[PDB]
Amino acid sequence: MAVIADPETAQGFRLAGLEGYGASSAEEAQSLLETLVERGGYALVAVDEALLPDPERAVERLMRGRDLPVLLPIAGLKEAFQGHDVEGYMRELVRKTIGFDIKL
Amino acid sequence: NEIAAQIARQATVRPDLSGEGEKEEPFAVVFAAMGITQRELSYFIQEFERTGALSRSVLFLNKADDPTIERILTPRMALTVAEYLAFEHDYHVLVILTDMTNYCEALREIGAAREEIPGRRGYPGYMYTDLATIYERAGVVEGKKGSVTQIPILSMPDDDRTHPIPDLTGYITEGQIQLSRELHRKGIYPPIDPLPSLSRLMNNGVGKGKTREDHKQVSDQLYSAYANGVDIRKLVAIIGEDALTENDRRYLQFADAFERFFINQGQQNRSIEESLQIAWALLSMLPQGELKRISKDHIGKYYGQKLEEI
Amino acid sequence: NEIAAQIARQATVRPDLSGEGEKEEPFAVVFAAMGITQRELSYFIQEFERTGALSRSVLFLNKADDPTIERILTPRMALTVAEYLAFEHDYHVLVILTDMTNYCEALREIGAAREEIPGRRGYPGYMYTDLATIYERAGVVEGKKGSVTQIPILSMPDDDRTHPIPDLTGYITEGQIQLSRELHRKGIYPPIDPLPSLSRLMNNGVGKGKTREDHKQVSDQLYSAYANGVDIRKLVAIIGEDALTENDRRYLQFADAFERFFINQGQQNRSIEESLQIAWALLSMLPQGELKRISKDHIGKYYGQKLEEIWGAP
Amino acid sequence: NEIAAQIARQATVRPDLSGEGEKEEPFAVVFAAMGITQRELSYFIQEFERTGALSRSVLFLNKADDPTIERILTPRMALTVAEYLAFEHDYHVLVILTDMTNYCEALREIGAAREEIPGRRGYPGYMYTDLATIYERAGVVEGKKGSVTQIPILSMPDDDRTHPIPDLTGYITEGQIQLSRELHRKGIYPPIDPLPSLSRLMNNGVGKGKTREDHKQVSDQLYSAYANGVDIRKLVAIIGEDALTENDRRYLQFADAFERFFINQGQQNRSIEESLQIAWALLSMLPQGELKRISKDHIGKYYGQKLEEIWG
Amino acid sequence: PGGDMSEPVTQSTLRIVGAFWRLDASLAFRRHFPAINWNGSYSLFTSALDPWYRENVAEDYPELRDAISELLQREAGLQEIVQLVGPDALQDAERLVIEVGRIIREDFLQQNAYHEVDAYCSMKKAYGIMKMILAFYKEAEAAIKRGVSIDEILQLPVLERIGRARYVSEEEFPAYFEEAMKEIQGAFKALA
Amino acid sequence: PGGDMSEPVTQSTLRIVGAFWRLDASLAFRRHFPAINWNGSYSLFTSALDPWYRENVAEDYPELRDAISELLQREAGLQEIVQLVGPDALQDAERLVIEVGRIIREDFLQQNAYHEVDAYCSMKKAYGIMKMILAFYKEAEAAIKRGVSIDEILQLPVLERIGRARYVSEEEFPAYFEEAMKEIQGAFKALA
Amino acid sequence: PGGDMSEPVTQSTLRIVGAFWRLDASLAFRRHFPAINWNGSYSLFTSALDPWYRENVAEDYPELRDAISELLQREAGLQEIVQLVGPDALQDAERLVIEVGRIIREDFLQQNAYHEVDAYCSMKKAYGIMKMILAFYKEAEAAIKRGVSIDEILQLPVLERIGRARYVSEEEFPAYFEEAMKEIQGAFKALA
Amino acid sequence: VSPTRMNLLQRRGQLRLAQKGVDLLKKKRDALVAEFFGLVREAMEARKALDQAAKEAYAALLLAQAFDGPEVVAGAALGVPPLEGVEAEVENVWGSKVPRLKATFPDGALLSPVGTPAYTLEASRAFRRYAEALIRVANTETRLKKIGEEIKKTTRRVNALEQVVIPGIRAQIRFIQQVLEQREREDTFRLKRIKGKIEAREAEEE
Repeated sequence: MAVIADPETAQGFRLAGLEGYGASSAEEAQSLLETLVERGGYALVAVDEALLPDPERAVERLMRGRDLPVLLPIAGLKEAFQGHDVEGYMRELVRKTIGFDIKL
Repeated sequence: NEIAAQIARQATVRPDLSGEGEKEEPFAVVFAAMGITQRELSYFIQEFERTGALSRSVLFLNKADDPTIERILTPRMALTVAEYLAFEHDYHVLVILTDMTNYCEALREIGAAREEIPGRRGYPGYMYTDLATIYERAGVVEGKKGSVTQIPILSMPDDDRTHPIPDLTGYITEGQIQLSRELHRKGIYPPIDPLPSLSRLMNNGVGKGKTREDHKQVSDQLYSAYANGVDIRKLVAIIGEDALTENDRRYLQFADAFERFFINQGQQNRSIEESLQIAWALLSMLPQGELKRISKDHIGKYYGQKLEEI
Repeated sequence: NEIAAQIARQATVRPDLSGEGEKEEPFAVVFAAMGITQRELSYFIQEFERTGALSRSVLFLNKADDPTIERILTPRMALTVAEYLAFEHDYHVLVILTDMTNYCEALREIGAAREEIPGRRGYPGYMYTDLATIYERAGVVEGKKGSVTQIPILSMPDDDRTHPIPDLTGYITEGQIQLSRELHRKGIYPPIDPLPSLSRLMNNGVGKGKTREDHKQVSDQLYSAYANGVDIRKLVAIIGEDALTENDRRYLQFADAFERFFINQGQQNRSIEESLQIAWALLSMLPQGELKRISKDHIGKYYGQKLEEIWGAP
Repeated sequence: NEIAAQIARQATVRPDLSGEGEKEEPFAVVFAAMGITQRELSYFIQEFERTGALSRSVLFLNKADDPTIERILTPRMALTVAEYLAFEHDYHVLVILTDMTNYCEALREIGAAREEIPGRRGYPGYMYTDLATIYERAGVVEGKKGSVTQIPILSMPDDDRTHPIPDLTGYITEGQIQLSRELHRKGIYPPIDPLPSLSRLMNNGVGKGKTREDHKQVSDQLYSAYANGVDIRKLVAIIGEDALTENDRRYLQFADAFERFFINQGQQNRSIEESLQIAWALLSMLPQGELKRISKDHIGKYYGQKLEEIWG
Repeated sequence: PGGDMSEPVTQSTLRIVGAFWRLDASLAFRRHFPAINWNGSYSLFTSALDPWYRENVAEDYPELRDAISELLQREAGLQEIVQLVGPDALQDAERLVIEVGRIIREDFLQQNAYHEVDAYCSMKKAYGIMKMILAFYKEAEAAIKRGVSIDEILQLPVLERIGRARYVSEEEFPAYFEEAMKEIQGAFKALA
Repeated sequence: PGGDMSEPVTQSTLRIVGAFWRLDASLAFRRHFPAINWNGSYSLFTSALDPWYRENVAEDYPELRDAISELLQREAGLQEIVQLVGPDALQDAERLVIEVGRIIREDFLQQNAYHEVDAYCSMKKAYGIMKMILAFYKEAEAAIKRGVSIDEILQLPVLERIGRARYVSEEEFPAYFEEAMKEIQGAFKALA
Repeated sequence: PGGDMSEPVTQSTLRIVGAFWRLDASLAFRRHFPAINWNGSYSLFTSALDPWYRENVAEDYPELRDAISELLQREAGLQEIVQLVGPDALQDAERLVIEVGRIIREDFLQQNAYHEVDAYCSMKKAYGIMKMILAFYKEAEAAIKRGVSIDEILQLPVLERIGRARYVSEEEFPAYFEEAMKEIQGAFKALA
Repeated sequence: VSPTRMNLLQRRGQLRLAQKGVDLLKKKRDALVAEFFGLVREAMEARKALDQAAKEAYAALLLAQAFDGPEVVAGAALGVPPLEGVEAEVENVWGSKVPRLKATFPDGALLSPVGTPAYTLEASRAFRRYAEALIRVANTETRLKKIGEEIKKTTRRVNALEQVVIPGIRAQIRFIQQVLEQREREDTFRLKRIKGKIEAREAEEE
């Protein structure tokens, strides 16, 4: 697979043998993500939430008819150490795919 | 009926804005009720009494239990009185025919009694000619100060605009005002839907010396913007996405504010200046990036209003 | 025609259920046939003679090539005989009228022959009144022990219930029993579809002291459960068997077994107790407590039996 | 009118295919026009002049501004001439009745003036018999060289095939050629859609020793494949093209290639062999095993050719 | 007139005939012949003729005919959903029913009145074709329940044999029928 | 003829009658009686009858009636959302308005024609029930603003008081209404 | 009556007229005038006038007219796919076709009979507008093939010149057309 | 379309089929919504597990970088061969294919477990289980997104039916009914005329 996050997280993922890229800003990470998608060897690309909140803005530029190289946002290790907002993410996801603000 | 009563109460000449500024010419309302119930009759009598509009009014009131021929003769009497007043005493007469559907039902009954050749849905084949002999009596005559104006209210059966009654009436009259049932469901009064409504003589009745100079351009812009909002909200239903281009959301908000403030006016007697002020306040769209259907330099004179109401 | 013959040779009164035990209450069937073919005539004669049901029946058989005035007069003769028997000899009379569509067509033709201008949809403008004068001769009279019961049989011309004949018949009569073409072509006889069927006077003739304390609730539960089974049968075609909940699969099984055993009676003569037993066995396929239209008392008294009446022990 | 003029210009028998192998005289044309406008009349006159067929064509012209009751006599006189020529002078006569809708209009006018008990849409109840007395005058007679072939033209009012005029005409004649407005709007000429069309005498004239051994089976296979393509178009109108299988995609491609190549031909004159090879090139787009209506012999003999091999 | 079956002559005929063979222009346009509208047709002689069928065709002929009619009814019921969501939205069993229905329509109900062999068909040949089709249907449903795909089932050459069955002459039909039944059993044993 | 309001008799009738009480069998199926469908039903006599209501039952009656109608309208407008997802997953304010709509349906619109007391209801008794319902809605809206759970409100002892309100006799209703308006205020005051 | 084109007068008229200018209520309601239903309308004089159009307007005028009609046909066809799948989920070429069809409608087919300039349009002005639209379409198609996103194509200021072309007086139009041609060239040259 | 009684019956049948299809699609959407609301809870569980795994992985990274030089851990990351042995089987959900990820993560890529620095093994195992938990989260998210897209598609179909198919069929039905009723009215008028003429021509002739 592949991971796009801060260089610390990229090094940590390379420590487990996974492709990693260190990026500080959204444009750099998206630019390298386009080339990574063009490579297509890895079946999954992980991108930091504080780096790219919505990687869906880049998923569809390439891989127009194919979805095998799936991608998803992830909480970066800096904020993951503090804590990830699971419930807010779930609410925004259900709103994004349904759109009715239905919870509890 | 409520809209008819409101128009009868509120209708005025407005000669002060006119280029030929003068003391108001005599104005009168001839009201013809056809096939009306006792409840509606009480409503109309109370409405005309409570505001003194009865003094400048003549009422012809045919009840639902009256003989059917009197419903045929009622618009004849009303228009005879209107023509007499307007073209022999220079009155500006406004004529209101409460329900032409009842008149057409009476005409169908009479025609079937005479065993005439039928029509599209049992109505007489000559119904167009009869409705024309009623409606064509309105107008303005060269060399005479008076005028006759007709507002025939009719109930479209099953809201079908292709029914013979509204079809022939539209074939005769210069436009139509169509009430929307959806706007009625949303609690808006008067529930006039501007998209299917049309005034044929409008384009030569507004401008300099009549209303205000920006009237036609403002109307064109309002129609264009409301149409854009409606065609955005219709595409939203098919697409099922609130997430859309930013400028589209400006028109959806514009459409909602338009329906809730401009169309929804209750019993308010808005002047043409007040209505134009409300319209310009509603024109909170971009001065040039939007508001581009009609080219106008009246933006520098009227734009920038901040929706403030009274 | 087969259902008409079966009802004619199976219909009976049950004075023992009312507690009267009065078999002295006579029963007769008046059978009026209108516009029938020689095939149908032979079938009816054979059916009435082979079982001995003729001995309590009067047959007014009008053939398709007989005069149409005879077709118009046939239900009048049948109802005159029925009224005479019921209200002068205390007979319980069942009158079967096949086919009312033929009668309406004969009425239309005779009206056209008398140069009468037809009314709505090309039928006579007085067809409602004529059908009323035919149908409303059934009833029960205060002070008399007889009765007249009518089962008109009419073929909807294009399976259209908006057609004047079924429409006016629905206006005049108390409900209808609708045969189903999809049930018929699946091999189920009699092909009676319970969902569009309705008996408007049913709730007055069932219950404690008449049929049984559980009849109405069992009927309601059967109706609701069959409707659920049918719509789940439609849904399972797209979403698949396993995607349904367990109770949805139970509803599927219930609908299948219902069509197999309750509706698909064949030429059996089932007493009301047999039919109620079969209904309870079918409802026992559904979990206890899912039967919401039925009181807990009846559930405790009757729930639990399994399908043995029709398969395994006929 | 263009299709009728083209047929009159190009129509010919093929004695070499029928084994007769002899030179044949051209058709004599009897042209009966009822309520024809000046545009259509000028078009027909100019076409017959350009093709040189006026010298062997009898013309009965009833204009749109001519009295309408003459339209009752016009086709009867035209067919009297046609029958005389064919069955007493061995002429092969092609009869074109330019608009039978106007004839039925005149018939309705006369019937309503007489208060005849009408059929549907106010046309007289004897309209079937009256149209039959005109149509049934065509045919071939035993022991006679000549023949009468009728190609009436009628305009269905609102493209309604169930209208009384086309309905009775279809009940009388041996099939019909129906034009499609959808094909015309696509720019396809001639806009003949084959599914509502029909020829009842087609079996008599085709087959081994007449045109070719594969004619009937090729026609049946074309009909089946085009019907499948139309059904798949209706399905695409719901599920979208990308949701199709590859076989439905093949049938869709066959349908639109059929419309654009087999039907759309312009003013060119195609021999039956040209049309048959175009049909086989179209059928080669489909899998070989799906030509269920064609015998394996014809498939082996003719399957494989490509449209681009016929024309560059 | 116009194909309007609600016309008084057709309605008057409905009420006196024991069989009704309704034609539809939809099948005639497709050149599917005899073009009998199965849904709109009926016969009131099926019950009375059963003893003759048992004595003269086969003892199980009425059951086989009823099974074929039930398959056609199921296909008609599933077409309501097919016209709604497309044939690919169905499960394998329902899509198998659809495919068996079109197989029935194409190589049992079709009959070329001009083909020298197909123009006539004896009762025993129709019985054999029905038996072949229903044997294929039972084996295909069994294979579906064991996980075989429907698109795998549709490629069997025994389907081609079933389709070509109707063009086999009456004299040599029994051998063809026995061979095809053996082929059905062997193909759905080998292909699971 | 089959419930089609577009037929000529219904169209002619609705053009002259002042009220339409669209009795519905769906409500009767769900044991809602008198089974009047509050949607698709109307009355044109409210505006003219308003002064009589203000004089004879209470001055606030038209506004209270409008409030009840608005609660019913909101319940109707949330029906598609509560259909797509169950009421438990619904938002808290939407849950509250759904529950108050149910309360209205069960305790004000419902009426037992065979009950020895509930068969008849005076104008003042209906006014008292409506005022109790709006007091409950005001208090519950405030409490939801201040963070109590909807499932706590849905179990308050005042709910059975409001339910039993319509079963009290006419002469006993005034004191019952007074003490119930005391109890509801006290209960919602006690909550956090 | 009721806009029904099947009524006897319309149908008896269509048999004799050479041109059929079908107006549409849907276009008239939305103020899209002249409101000609270009799909339902037809003319039988189009072919016979071609030599005059070639001699008096432009040698290639019939080809421009045919290309405009083909673009309208493609747009009308793609409207169904737009309504089925949604305009978002179809390729940029089809979006370009849709937008070019919209441009054709609103800037060439629409005409204000009350505008002091737009009320009349000469043949050469119409030919110039058609040339503008088709040049823009071909250049935008090349840009789409060149990897340019349709978003910036739709944002080009040249669309304003194209839209305002019809309000240019007959005297000024020959120079406005030249500058519009040069601007169309320069804009899609500037995309690089 | 041709207005006839048979065509009117066909239109009524099509209307009934459309209404039944609306009901069927609503039932399908109900099933889809139940599955979707199960999957949302499952994905919430997966995301919480991912949160914990990321927490411990970052803690291990920080501790390793404190107790070992950045060059050493970078060289250890270089030394391990990349775990590129990944694949996604095409899981089929509701007739739609989705890629379902699975990772082998062979332990043969671990170099000298007893020779590595003190916290390199802990960081390696923490990041390995973190990566596989991330793959679990990705599987949950793709399945949930596919179910949501299917729900949106069913909603599109239901809305399209109920809004433009059924009303159009109803309008066609009423149009055909009006045409048939008009033809019947014309027939009645003609019958009246001919009855009057029968009576008149009999009356004067006697």
